[PDB]
Formats: sequence, structure tokens, C-alpha cells
Amino acid sequence: TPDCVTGKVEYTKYNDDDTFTVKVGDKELFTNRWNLQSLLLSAQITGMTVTIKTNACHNGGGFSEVIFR
Amino acid sequence: TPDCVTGKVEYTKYNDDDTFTVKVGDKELFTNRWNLQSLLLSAQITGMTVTIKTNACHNGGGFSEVIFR
Amino acid sequence: TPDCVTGKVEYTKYNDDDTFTVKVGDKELFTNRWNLQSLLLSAQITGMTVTIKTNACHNGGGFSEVIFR
Amino acid sequence: TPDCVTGKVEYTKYNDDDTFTVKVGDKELFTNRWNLQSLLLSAQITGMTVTIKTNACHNGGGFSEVIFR
Amino acid sequence: TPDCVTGKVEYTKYNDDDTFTVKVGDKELFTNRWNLQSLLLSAQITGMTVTIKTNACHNGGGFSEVIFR
Ligand SMILES: CCOC(=O)NCCCNC(=O)OCCO[C@H]1[C@H](O[C@H]2[C@H](O)[C@@H](O)[C@H](O)O[C@@H]2CO)O[C@H](CO)[C@H](O[C@H]2O[C@H](CO)[C@H](O)[C@H](O)[C@H]2O)[C@@H]1O
Ligand SMILES: *O[C@H]1[C@H](O[C@H]2[C@H](O)[C@@H](O)[C@H](O)O[C@@H]2CO)O[C@H](CO)[C@H](O[C@H]2O[C@H](CO)[C@H](O)[C@H](O)[C@H]2O)[C@@H]1O
Ligand SMILES: *O[C@H]1[C@H](O[C@H]2[C@H](O)[C@@H](O)[C@H](O)O[C@@H]2CO)O[C@H](CO)[C@H](O[C@H]2O[C@H](CO)[C@H](O)[C@H](O)[C@H]2O)[C@@H]1O
Ligand SMILES: OC[C@H]1O[C@H](O[C@@H]2[C@H](O)[C@@H](O)[C@H](O[C@H]3[C@H](O)[C@@H](O)[C@H](O)O[C@@H]3CO)O[C@@H]2CO)[C@H](O)[C@@H](O)[C@H]1O
Ligand SMILES: OC[C@H]1O[C@H](O[C@@H]2[C@H](O)[C@@H](O)[C@H](O[C@H]3[C@H](O)[C@@H](O)[C@H](O)O[C@@H]3CO)O[C@@H]2CO)[C@H](O)[C@@H](O)[C@H]1O
Ligand SMILES: OC[C@H]1O[C@H](O[C@@H]2[C@H](O)[C@@H](O)[C@H](O[C@H]3[C@H](O)[C@@H](O)[C@H](O)O[C@@H]3CO)O[C@@H]2CO)[C@H](O)[C@@H](O)[C@H]1O
Repeated sequence: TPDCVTGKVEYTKYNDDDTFTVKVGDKELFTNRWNLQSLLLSAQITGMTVTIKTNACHNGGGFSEVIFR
Repeated sequence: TPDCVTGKVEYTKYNDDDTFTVKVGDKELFTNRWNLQSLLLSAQITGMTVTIKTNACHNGGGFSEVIFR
Repeated sequence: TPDCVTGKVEYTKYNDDDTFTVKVGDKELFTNRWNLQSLLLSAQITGMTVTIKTNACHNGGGFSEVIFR
Repeated sequence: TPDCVTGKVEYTKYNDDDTFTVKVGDKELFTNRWNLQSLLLSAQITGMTVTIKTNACHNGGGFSEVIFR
Repeated sequence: TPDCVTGKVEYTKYNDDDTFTVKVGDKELFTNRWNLQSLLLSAQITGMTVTIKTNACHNGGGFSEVIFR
């Protein structure tokens, strides 16, 4: 899957359908994987740099692949 | 959903029906989403500023949407 | 439910039946709610002040309601 | 159950059958309770002193009772 | 099982099939154990030294055994 954005996690949002939105770079993206919820929040809290991989590389787009650096 | 309150998390409470109550701004609110329990506690512990979105914007009211900043 | 004890968590104990015991104030109490295990450990580790609410307010008594301050 | 060892968690090990091994005092012990995995890793990380209770107080022996101090 | 690599966790990656990849030493490896996801991310965040034990000791190989030092 292609790289989409890389950056620190500007903010996260828990959504009304139990998905989890994230803002990284200039993109707001979401993931239906519940596993990623607390990893992403930890990244946000500790100031990790993450890379998100997705073909739906647009605001509102979905993702499931993330790299924690 | 409309913004309801924004602030740091004043306190949380685990309830007898496994719901989780949170005090943010001047509102005490609850969420039946189990997934939010540890996110909300981490936010509380680290001093994050959260925004809760809900149409039931009164003490005792329910929520599922939260933004972690 | 009435207040039972208020204090920092002196120590916790994982029990052989997968319940979790906590010492707060002068009381040892337990909870069969798995969700509370890591919340109570976190409170212990970070020195949070908790309040436990239970009508079984004696050593060995059960609880499910906790306030995290 | 009798006390078996007391000390800081020298190391943990995740095992091929999803059990979790821990080195405390002079004993290596394991637990088949999944709930304890992240508690024991948090105790290791923050330098908590634990006591493990078990009748199988020998290397390789099993446990489910832990006290977090 | 034989030792494979030892080191700090250079990066992790959540994969599209809910497995978790990890870079330690000169090897990129994955595990299908969901339990290990947040343990390995904690090790990464806190700068723990891990050892991975696997007979598939090449890039892209699988593991389930980790030692946290
Ligand atoms: C005032 C003293 O009494 C109480 O405070 N009682 C609290 C308990 C009863 N709670 C309750 O009924 O919650 C459900 C109704 O509340 C949810 C609210 O529903 C809206 C509905 O969607 C609207 O279209 C309609 O006009 O009215 C009601 C209320 O204004 O919606 C909000 C979000 O917009 C909450 O739902 C969210 O939280 C709960 C709990 O976490 C639940 O998951 C929902 O799935 C989630 O959306 C209110 O609870
Ligand atoms: O031999 C067991 C196996 O033991 C594991 C152990 O859990 C770890 O400490 C170690 O590192 O790896 C050893 C070697 O395998 O555990 C599995 C299940 O988790 C099997 O255990 C069951 O088998 C027995 C037959 O009844 C007995 O009841 C065990 O106590 C069961 O749990 C395997 O046989
Ligand atoms: O392919 C497996 C690997 O299989 C071994 C098998 O263990 C040997 O007895 C055989 O002779 O050699 C094959 C090939 O290496 O087992 C390794 C660890 O020894 C990996 O297996 C683990 O990883 C998997 C995905 O993480 C899954 O968790 C397995 O259950 C683990 O055993 C490798 O993938
Ligand atoms: O028996 C349960 C409960 O019933 C009554 O309260 C009702 C709702 O439960 C309560 O949420 C609601 O609160 C109102 C405030 O009073 C109102 O001023 C504010 O604008 O919003 C909320 C919700 O719309 O009130 C109703 C009844 O009007 C009972 O009154 C209460 O004691 C409690 O027993
Ligand atoms: O976590 C793994 C395992 O831990 C606990 O069991 C311990 C040993 O695994 C087990 O073999 C041991 O059996 C005891 C009996 O209780 C006792 O009656 C008998 O006489 O002696 C044996 C061997 O010494 O018990 C210990 C701790 O008491 C846990 O209870 C168990 O379910 C399992 O998780
Ligand atoms: O410490 C908490 C808990 O962990 C251990 O059980 C594990 C999971 O927590 C549990 O939900 C899971 O149960 C399996 C059943 O064994 C199986 O019959 C069914 O088909 O699938 C479920 C859902 O996965 O199993 C694991 C352990 O294999 C621990 O043994 C348990 O008693 C308790 O302490």
C-alpha cells in the first residue's frame, strides 16, 4: 500500500460508530480496527511520528496500516 | 453532532452498570462505550484537553463522540 | 451508593479467580469487573486519589463503583 | 496461597502458547491469565515491587496470584 | 527456539490483516498474536531491549516469542 501521510498525530476522535479518526499531515482519516485505538492515542500522547499507508488518501478516507517510529 | 463541552477531564467515575461518567466543563456525562474507558482515563492522567460532542448536553446526558487534543 | 473509602491505592492484588483486590484507606475490597483492573493499576502507579462506593464496606467486601480524582 | 518470591520484575517473556513468564527473585514462573500480561509489563516498566503467591514455587512453575506494591 | 535478533525496537507497523510487524536488529518480522501488539509498542516507547526467538529468522518471517529486558 502507498504512503499517504507522515507526521505527529495532531488530534484523535472517537466516532459514534466506534471508529477512530486521526489527523496526520494535512489529512483526516479513520480506521475501523479497534486494536489501533489505544496505539494511536499512545503515539499522540508520547509525540511519536507515524506514517499512515492507504489507497484512500483523502480527507474522510479509511486506513488500517500505520507505522510507529 | 454539536459541541457540548471542552476542557480537561475534572474526574471520571466507573458506574455499577459498567458505564463510565466523566466531568468536563460544567457537565457530568456518561458513555456506554467500553472502548472510551481507558482513553478517557489517559486523557485525564496526562492532562489532555478533550471536547465532547452530544445532543444530550445536560448533566446525566449520554455521549459517544470525543476529540482528544 | 454510599461512600466507603477515599485515598490513594496502597496496593492491588490479582486473585486466583480473576478478581482484583485493592487497599484504599483502612479497607481491602474486591471487584469482579475486569474493566477496572488496569484502571485501578494506573491510579496506583500515578498516585491518583480514588473513592470507592459500596454497601459492603468491610474487609473482603465487593465493589464496582470507583471515582478517579 | 504461600508467598513464593518478592522483588522487581527482572524480565518478562511472551511464550509460544500465549502464556506469560516473569522473572522475580531467583524464580522464573508463568501465568496462563491473559489479564496479567499488561499488568506485569507495566510493573516491570515502572519498577514496581511485586510479590507472587504460588504452591508451585520452582522454576517453570505456574501462578495466578500477584501483589503490586 | 533459537535467538534471532536482540535490540531496541526501531519501528513497528500495524498491518492490513491485523498482524503486527516489528524491526529489531537487522530483521523485519511479524506476529499474528494480538496480545503482543501493545506490549511491543510499550517496549518501543520506553526504549526496552527485546530479544526475538524464531526459527524463521529472515526478513518477513514470523514470531511469537519475545523477551523484554
Ligand atoms: C436528565 C436526567 O436523566 C438522565 O440524564 N438520564 C440519562 C439516561 C438515559 N439516557 C438516554 O436515554 O440516552 C439515549 C437518549 O440519549 C442519547 C441521545 O439520543 C438523542 C437522539 O439520538 C435524538 O435524535 C433525540 O432527539 O433525542 C435524544 C436525546 O437528546 O443522543 C446522544 C448523542 O447525540 C447520546 O447517545 C450517545 O451516547 C449513548 C451512551 O454512550 C449511546 O452510546 C448512544 O449510542 C450515543 O449516541 C445520548 O445518550
Ligand atoms: O505443555 C503444555 C504447555 O506449556 C507451555 C507453558 O505454558 C509455557 O510456560 C512454556 O514456555 O511453554 C510450555 C511448553 O509448551 O501449555 C499448553 C496450553 O497453554 C498445553 O497445556 C495443557 O496441557 C496439559 C494436558 O492436560 C495440562 O492440562 C496443561 O496444564 C494444560 O494447560 C501443553 O500441553
Ligand atoms: O513458520 C513458523 C515457524 O515454523 C517452524 C516450526 O516451528 C519448526 O518445528 C519447523 O521445523 O520449522 C518451521 C519453519 O521455521 O515457527 C516460527 C517460530 O519457531 C514461526 O512461528 C510463530 O509465528 C507465527 C506467526 O507469528 C505463529 O505465531 C506461530 O504459531 C508461531 O510459532 C514461523 O512463522
Ligand atoms: O426517574 C428518573 C428521573 O426522571 C425525572 O427526570 C427526568 C429525566 O430523567 C431528566 O433527565 C430530565 O432532566 C432535564 C432537566 O430537568 C431539564 O431542566 C434540562 O433542560 O434537561 C433535562 C432533560 O431534558 O428531567 C425529566 C423530567 O422532566 C425526574 O425528574 C428525575 O428526578 C429522575 O428521577
Ligand atoms: O497460571 C497458571 C496456573 O497457575 C495457578 O496454578 C499453580 C500451578 O500451576 C499448579 O500446578 C498448582 O497446583 C497445586 C494445587 O493447587 C495443589 O492442590 C496441589 O496439591 O499442589 C499443586 C502443585 O504444587 O497450583 C498453583 C498455585 O496454587 C492457577 O491457580 C491455575 O489455575 C493456573 O493459572
Ligand atoms: O486472565 C483473563 C482470562 O484469560 C484467559 O483466557 C483467554 C481469554 O481471556 C478468553 O476470552 C479466551 O477464551 C476462549 C475460550 O478458551 C474458547 O473456549 C472460545 O472458543 O474462544 C474463547 C474466546 O477466545 O481464551 C483465552 C485463553 O485460551 C484465562 O485462561 C481465563 O480463564 C482468564 O483468566
